Amino acid sequence: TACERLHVAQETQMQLIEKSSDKLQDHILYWTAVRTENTLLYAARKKGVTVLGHCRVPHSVVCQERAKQAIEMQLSLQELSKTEFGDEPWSLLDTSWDRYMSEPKRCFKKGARVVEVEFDGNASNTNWYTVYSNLYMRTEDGWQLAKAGADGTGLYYCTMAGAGRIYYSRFGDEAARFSTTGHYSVRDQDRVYAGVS
Repeated sequence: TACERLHVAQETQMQLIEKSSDKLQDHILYWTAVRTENTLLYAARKKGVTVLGHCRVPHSVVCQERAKQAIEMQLSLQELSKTEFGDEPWSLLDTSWDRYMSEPKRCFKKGARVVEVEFDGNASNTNWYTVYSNLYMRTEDGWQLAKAGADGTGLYYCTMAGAGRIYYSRFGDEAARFSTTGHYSVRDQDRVYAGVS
């Protein structure tokens, strides 16, 4: 049974990845499959199984972490499907671990654009940051929408829990990291901001 189920997990993944679904149901299924695969492989290592089928089994610490990662993704998305946002189009990329974990950590986000920070006046010292216009956050009152954006101070987001912008990344601090003057300017699209840490 362990092998059969393992194949089902792996087959579900490879197949879904080729689909590129809009349905959130499918992305829950994807992570369920990853969770299954890695848990089974974890259990196999803890019995001293080094090869299953004719496939080396990854070290338990690798299986465990991927299982943990898939667990969080799965339940998070299962919680999401139960809200108003669960009806929207959701992609594999919107549903990626890398998306979830990028800035700000541990929330879902879609609607991307790039922001260009230039330091010191040097065109050569230009960084690109990704703002996501929509953020989907787990809070004590459950999941709810937040809207992010950029300004001369940093990248921020706006929830209706407080009349204010909550910055998660500050350009002045980036200017400290990467610049030699403190001076930076911030191109959005048709907007340039300028600041000094």
